[PDB]
Amino acid sequence: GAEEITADIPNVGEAALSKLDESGIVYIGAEVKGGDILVGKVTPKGETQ
Amino acid sequence: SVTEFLKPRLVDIEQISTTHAKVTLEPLERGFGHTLGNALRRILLSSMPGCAVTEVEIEGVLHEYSTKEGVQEDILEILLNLKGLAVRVAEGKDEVFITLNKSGSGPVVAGDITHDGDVEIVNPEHVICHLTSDNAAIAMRIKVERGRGYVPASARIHERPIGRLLVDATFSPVDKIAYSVEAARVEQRTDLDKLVIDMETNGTLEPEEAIRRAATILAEQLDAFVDLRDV
Amino acid sequence: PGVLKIVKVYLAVKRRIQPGDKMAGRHGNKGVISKINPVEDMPYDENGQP
Repeated sequence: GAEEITADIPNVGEAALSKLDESGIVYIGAEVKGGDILVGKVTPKGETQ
Repeated sequence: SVTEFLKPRLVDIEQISTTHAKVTLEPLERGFGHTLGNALRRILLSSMPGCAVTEVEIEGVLHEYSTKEGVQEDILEILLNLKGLAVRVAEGKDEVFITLNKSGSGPVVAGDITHDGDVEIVNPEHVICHLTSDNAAIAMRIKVERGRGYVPASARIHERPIGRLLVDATFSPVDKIAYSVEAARVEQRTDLDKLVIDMETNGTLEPEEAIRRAATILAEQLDAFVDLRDV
Repeated sequence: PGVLKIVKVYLAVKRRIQPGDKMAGRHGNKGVISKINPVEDMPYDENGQP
């Protein structure tokens, strides 16, 4: 499928989505540290055993 | 006698300017001038409390790496200028908010800050920014905190709304300390000495208060030796 | 080809001097900072300037 840029990131709480907007992109002026999400993206994955 | 020493006293305080003073301690026995001078210099240069700007909020500004219309300086340079603000906050308050609103062409200086009477600005001629247009306006909300030492913004423990700008804080008001030990003319003895401490500060801390605070720290740290035991 | 969207983010980092940084003059005198000394521990002149 097509990779989508969005704020709906599985297995990630609301703590890491504070600096993201509705479109899933960080705000301008956001103070960020290591491991913080800048642009949220989800890739479709196949069936996993 | 031999076993009893002469304790120094504060005999003179000379205020050359608002940011420069000389403090004279007399009498001092042989060698004690240098010992006390070095101890007081190391304590004064390292562990003096003060007040510093920590947070700035400027309307329409999201981060330091930007510009504002009608202002010649960048926000980074404005924060650097605010780092040099000499503020005295009344005892009992470790936190205060002051405001700076100014419109029209001209240098925006520290004397244009609105404070609630518990805050004293020591250097009203300190230039914070320049407004280069008649339509230009600036409105900042500055946070001043009491502290000791140097606390960078990164070292502060971690919500913070976007727009609030952290400023590295140098709380110590003491900038330069010198000391000299000269001869003292006391009664008939010639072995006594006189300690002169030259203090260059930002005007926030009084000389006598600084000397007593350094002496208090030294005495409190010496108490452990005065009561030597296994702890 | 195959690219649907690109998002580029620019980060400004303030780097302060620290042990391990390389400092030099204009005469080949290069070196690495070993220690950030307190002001009260540095050599000073008769006027108190370190």
